[PDB]
Amino acid sequence: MTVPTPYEDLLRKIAEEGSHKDDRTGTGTTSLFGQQIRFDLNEGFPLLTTKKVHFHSVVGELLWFLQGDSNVKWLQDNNIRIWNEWADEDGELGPVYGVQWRSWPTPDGRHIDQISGALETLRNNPDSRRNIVSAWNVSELENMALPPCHLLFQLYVADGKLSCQLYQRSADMFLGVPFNIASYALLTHMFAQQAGLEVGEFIWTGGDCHIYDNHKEQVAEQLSREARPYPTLELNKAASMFEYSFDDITVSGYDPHPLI
Amino acid sequence: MTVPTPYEDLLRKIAEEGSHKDTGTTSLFGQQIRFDLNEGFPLLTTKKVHFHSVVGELLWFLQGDSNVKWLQDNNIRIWNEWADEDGELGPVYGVQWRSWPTPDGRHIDQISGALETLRNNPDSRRNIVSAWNVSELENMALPPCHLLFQLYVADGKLSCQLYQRSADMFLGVPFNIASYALLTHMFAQQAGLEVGEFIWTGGDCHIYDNHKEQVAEQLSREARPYPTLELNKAASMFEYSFDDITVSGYDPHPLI
Repeated sequence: MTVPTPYEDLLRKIAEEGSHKDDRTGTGTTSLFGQQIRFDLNEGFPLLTTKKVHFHSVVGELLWFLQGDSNVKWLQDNNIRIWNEWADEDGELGPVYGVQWRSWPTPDGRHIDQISGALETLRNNPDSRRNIVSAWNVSELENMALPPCHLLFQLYVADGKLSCQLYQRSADMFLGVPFNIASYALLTHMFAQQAGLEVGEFIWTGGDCHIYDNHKEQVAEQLSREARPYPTLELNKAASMFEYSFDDITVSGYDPHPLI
Repeated sequence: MTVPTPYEDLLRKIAEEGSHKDTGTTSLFGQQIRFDLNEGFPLLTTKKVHFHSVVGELLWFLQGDSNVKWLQDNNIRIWNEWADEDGELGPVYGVQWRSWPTPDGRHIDQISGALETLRNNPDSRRNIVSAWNVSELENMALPPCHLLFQLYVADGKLSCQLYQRSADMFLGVPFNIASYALLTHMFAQQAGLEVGEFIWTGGDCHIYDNHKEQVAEQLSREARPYPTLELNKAASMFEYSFDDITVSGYDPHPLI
């Protein structure tokens, strides 16, 4: 009854107060800098209901991040086409997202697995104030098809509940952001579950938060709609952070407003 | 017009709503403070903040040298406990800002990069500076707290957002706010831009039990208007001095 809409509120605020920039290469935006959206994960899985979000794509991109794979193959073979634009002829991206997550290179063999590291500190030292995972490796940036947008996150535990905050440097509010949210919300459910914890909040923090001019009307229509209760995440405990699979991950009671 | 108190606002919310943890703390996670830099420099008026200390740490970050010696000669003791017998910290903040190392033995000057991008590509969405070099953490005295920032320009105004993973609310954060507000003023001045907002975003934001009454007293005081920064343009980012940087119309309540 009046479902919280912190994503739609930001969308709305940017449209009303954002600054307009125009290139003029036909890529006009209105934007705000340094904004935040928070969800209480216990009150529902934050897959938006004011338009449809393709959960299968969310799920599979995350799984692929988690494998440490710079090759787009497994994605194309599950009909996720998101990265296709950026791949070189052999399907390679250079060491984007999951390569940094799983194997940030040391000068000397040479891999730091931030994800195992994060989970282990969850288990042994949940009070840690340095439980952070970063993809923003300044010296590896030149090798990536492009530098990471969702670039760093931090874990936190209070009263047995796991919270996660994301720093995202650039946010296409209409197309990109609903996917980012679902996807880190799911990551945090994966951590909590493996660490034997409950879920707290997902906090999304944005740098340049922009609505493309070419999305003006789609935004006004999304914004004219009433939110429905969020769905609920059905997550089957895989053996480890790296052995989840599409079959473990469903959302139930998902009731999105129709296109467009 | 009232005086905006977003730092105190958050200080009060954590004291009221944070959860107590055992050196015990009370904390909230993922909080945001923002200042409009055109409306005053955010050096707090509800208690005196020692500016010289802020200025010096920053000038030292910017010089990229992680030896403590130059801080000591300028009367700042704040890094002494972390120093080794040689006054060496390992490659903390400024070594990363000025020289994040690459595998071929070269290095990246993120500050000059960031200033370049302001001058030549102000709209970039990748104007980032990071000190969170995961493969270098082993060698630092201490992992960076204020660990990454981003610059953004709109309507000829420079904004800056910082990500700080750990925030000693009573003691550290007032130094951190003034420190980055000043840094953003420096960037803006070297790039011929005006100032927009400084946006401080914290992870684990805490009040130590130790400070309960220091905090309560702070929270009982009425803010005076913020001072204004006086910034004499140096010849470059790396050439500012103490003499270039003062504050005017600073009317704080007393030290706590």
